[PDB]
Amino acid sequence: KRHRKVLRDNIQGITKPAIRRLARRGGVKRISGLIYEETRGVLKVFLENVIRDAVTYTEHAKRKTVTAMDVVYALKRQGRTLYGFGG
Amino acid sequence: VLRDNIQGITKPAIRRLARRGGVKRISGLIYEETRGVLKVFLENVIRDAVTYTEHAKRKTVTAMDVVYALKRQGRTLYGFGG
Amino acid sequence: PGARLRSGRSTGAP
Amino acid sequence: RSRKESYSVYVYKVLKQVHPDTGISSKAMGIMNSFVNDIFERIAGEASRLAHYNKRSTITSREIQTAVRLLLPGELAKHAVSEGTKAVTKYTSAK
Amino acid sequence: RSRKESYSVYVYKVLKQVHPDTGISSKAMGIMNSFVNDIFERIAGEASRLAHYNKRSTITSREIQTAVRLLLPGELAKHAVSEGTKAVTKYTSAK
Amino acid sequence: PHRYRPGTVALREIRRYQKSTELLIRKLPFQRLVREIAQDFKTDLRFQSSAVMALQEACEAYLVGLFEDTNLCAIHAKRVTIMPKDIQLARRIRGERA
Amino acid sequence: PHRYRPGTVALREIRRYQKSTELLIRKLPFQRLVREIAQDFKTDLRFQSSAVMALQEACEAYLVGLFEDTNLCAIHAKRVTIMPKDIQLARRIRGERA
Amino acid sequence: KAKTRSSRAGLQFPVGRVHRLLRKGNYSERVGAGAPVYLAAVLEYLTAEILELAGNAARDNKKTRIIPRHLQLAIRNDEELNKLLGRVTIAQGGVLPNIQAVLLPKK
Amino acid sequence: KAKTRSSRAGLQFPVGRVHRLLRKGNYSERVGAGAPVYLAAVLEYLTAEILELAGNAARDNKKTRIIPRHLQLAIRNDEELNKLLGRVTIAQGGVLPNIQAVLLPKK
DNA sequence: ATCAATATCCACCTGCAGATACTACCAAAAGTGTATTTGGAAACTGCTCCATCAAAAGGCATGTTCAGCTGAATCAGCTGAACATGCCTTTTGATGGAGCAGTTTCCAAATACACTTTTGGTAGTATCTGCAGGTGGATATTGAT
DNA sequence: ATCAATATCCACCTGCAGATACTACCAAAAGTGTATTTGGAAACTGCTCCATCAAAAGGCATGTTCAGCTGATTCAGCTGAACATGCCTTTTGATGGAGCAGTTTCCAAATACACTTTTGGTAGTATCTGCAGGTGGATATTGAT
Ligand SMILES: [Mg+2]
Repeated sequence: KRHRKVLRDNIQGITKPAIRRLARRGGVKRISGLIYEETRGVLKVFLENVIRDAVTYTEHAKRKTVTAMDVVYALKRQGRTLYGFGG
Repeated sequence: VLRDNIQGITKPAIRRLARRGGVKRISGLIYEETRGVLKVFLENVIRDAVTYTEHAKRKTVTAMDVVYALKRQGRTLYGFGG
Repeated sequence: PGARLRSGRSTGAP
Repeated sequence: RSRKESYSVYVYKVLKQVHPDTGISSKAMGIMNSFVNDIFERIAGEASRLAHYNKRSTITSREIQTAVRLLLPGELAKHAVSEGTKAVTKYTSAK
Repeated sequence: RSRKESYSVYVYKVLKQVHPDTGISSKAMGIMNSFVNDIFERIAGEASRLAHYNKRSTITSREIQTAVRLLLPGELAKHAVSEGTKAVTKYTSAK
Repeated sequence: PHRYRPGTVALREIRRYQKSTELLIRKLPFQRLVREIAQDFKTDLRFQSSAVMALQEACEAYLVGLFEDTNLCAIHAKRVTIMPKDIQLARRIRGERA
Repeated sequence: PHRYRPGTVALREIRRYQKSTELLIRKLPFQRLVREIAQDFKTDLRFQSSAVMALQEACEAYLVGLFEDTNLCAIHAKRVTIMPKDIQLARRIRGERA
Repeated sequence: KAKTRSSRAGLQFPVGRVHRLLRKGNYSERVGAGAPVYLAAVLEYLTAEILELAGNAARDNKKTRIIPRHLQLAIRNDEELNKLLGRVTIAQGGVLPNIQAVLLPKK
Repeated sequence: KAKTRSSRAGLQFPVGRVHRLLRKGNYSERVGAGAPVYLAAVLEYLTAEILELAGNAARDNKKTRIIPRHLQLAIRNDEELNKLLGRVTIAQGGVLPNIQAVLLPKK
């Protein structure tokens, strides 16, 4: 077959500018240079926790596809209830 | 010599609570601010508890009325039932 | 052969 | 093409009752749908628990009513209790 | 004068397996009851949801296991899952 | 004539009260305050003994937690004295208001 | 050549991003990050495109929320520059950590 | 002479559907006649409240069609809806304009 | 002739009671044979884990009777139990001795 | 308080994307209107345990003296904002390939249900003892000098 | 340093509150035997997700430059910590009765069934239109001077 291209270091796709923009929506005016690596850390931990629960739902359903409902159920569990994607 | 029930929550008591919480020094304004927070806590919990009591058509608030109220307010308490 | 804890102790035997 | 149901039709009715010249995007409608299903669960859940706490096997309008009082804040509860008390009393005395 | 059930008898057996020389206060035992009831509701709860999410009428060992994976941290899950797989094994092999 | 310096008894209270579990508000003033606040929801109300204890336990645990978070907010501002703005920031980030 | 003073474009950006709702992280980088993290938990996973968009919507709302709490932490310390210790305190008070 | 329980009760929201979802959701053994009517009425009230305020946010921003931003403005600018939905993310909502005072320039 | 589902499964915890509590609890229409065995095992394990560490704590304070203080110390001194019970108040437990370093005297 | 660089505003002006609005249309669900089941409000009463109220006891209100903490003012170093410049990667909008969710039909396990047999777990009770006080005397800590 | 005041620590003691232990009674678990319901196994869809690629805006990286923020320093004044007393409030321990909860009784209400009828979904089709995205040109904001 083709097998998938190796995924490494994707957390660095969360660029300094993208983190500036998020901070601006959050009302931040000045940003220490250490903030970018601290945000990447926090984001990885958030995504790992949501995805681990999404994928648990996927596995319990005996599917190989993670659905929007899987994610929504994971978010609800985590007390980050999301509107706009079902349920 | 009569005073408000809330001031029954005395400076030295509030000092003791702070001390369990590892506080060394306390501004004098804290004591009224703490009473403020306390009142709101008890308001929110006793309201839901009494709402349980009224639903069970009782005239007595039970430990369970309180434990059930604490649970939905996100302050689950162990040791009084449930 | 009963319950095994994280510490590595067991619940006796039978 | 399995019939996947929603509250859209009703949401849109109520939109026209309150803002008769106003539309809603399908995203916004997606949000309103989540909103209804969420409040539904929260109320039903409080009610389910309320009934178990009182060793009852029936969820009546009484259990819904107390659930609304626990879940909604002050004014939204007052008005929600009105519209509910009204809807029932009317449903009952329309037979 | 009616029966007020608890988990006390079981908590006390498990205590004697784990700390044979050790006792437990009335208040402590009240805390262990609250504990078991809590983790009961949390696990049954998530199981119920899991069953409902997959359009199923039935809560099996599998819904309990998934629940336990979702609810217990790191090493607690791993050990709970094996104690639970084990007890089900030992019970399925009992004439 | 021997006098302990400011903050030496404070540390000693901290070590003492962190070691104990006794309730730190007097029962009767607390019972009165419950019954008052309650009165404003339903009158002629009776309270099980345990019911009032459950409230005091919860309420003291809450306030002690709050003093810990408050203390971290005071220490974050490079102080050692808790103030209203500390309690207020703790409550804000916890999601209790604002 | 005429420069805006430090702060003036920052405030311009706050106004601009607070007015709008568009996701602020590039779609494709974020999708790779999701596929990487998922893949390390389970190989051979696929994703509904909506599943990823839901994750992106949930992550940006969380980070924006966290920057608001972080900024309050910086301002409590009488700064206007957020630093790690602000994020750390926000998360500790949100009970997202011990 | 087939009347829907909605019409009997004077509701846009579907009392049948709500009766059934209370049935299939295993909230209780049995469900009273009142329960679905009350619940459909509360859900209808709350969706009317949100559509009133989002409708107003639509008109204020010189628009005819409510989008998620309008719902976020409605909900976040209402003390009570904001509390009801204080742990809820509205996809494509954004946030309220809000700059901390100290961050604004000059003396 | 009769042998408790517990005694078959290898458990102190009551498999029978857990099955009935799953029925009377409106979790689902039906309940698999194993579900209450598993659940009872998980509750026994977690009970062992907490009585283990509480026991240790009780011993350390030169004591042979577990009290709430001993429960609170075991739980709040275990990363994993502390997370599982992060939103839980153990009545009469107190807190962990913790003085912020900057609050210690200078010499 | 003048001026110019550049950001921002607002009213026009398009072309769809996405909304609205027909169908016709049907399939599943809601409703109808008896046949059957039963849960819970009703009424009664007993016996807890809750409210009240009067001696026993230490905790708290108070005002004074000052240790040391907070916050104000100042200043220099250097971090982080702005922005110009170069260009890599994401966005967009196709096409083809297939993996896999999602349905719909037999059922042989599996679990529910109705009834009977058995005993584990509860509530009185009836003893047993862990440990919270209390005392004595050694040592450590704190703060004066 | 020394010197003393007070706090803290460990051994030993001992009364009884609060454990552990014991018993008979019955609610609720287990056993057996039919009575229903389900949740894979097989076997097909079309849906939709992966992939790959081409062309072009659009945002990212990096280096330069300096405004102004952070945080170190110093210092004055005010604000909380400490502390010595007695009185006022709480704590303790001893009675009347509200009302919780025990329980049985019967009907109004909810289930179960199987009809008939209508709603709400969707596919398909067209049919309309709100608004995003763009473009000038008039107007506001900022920062030099
Ligand atoms: Mg990898």
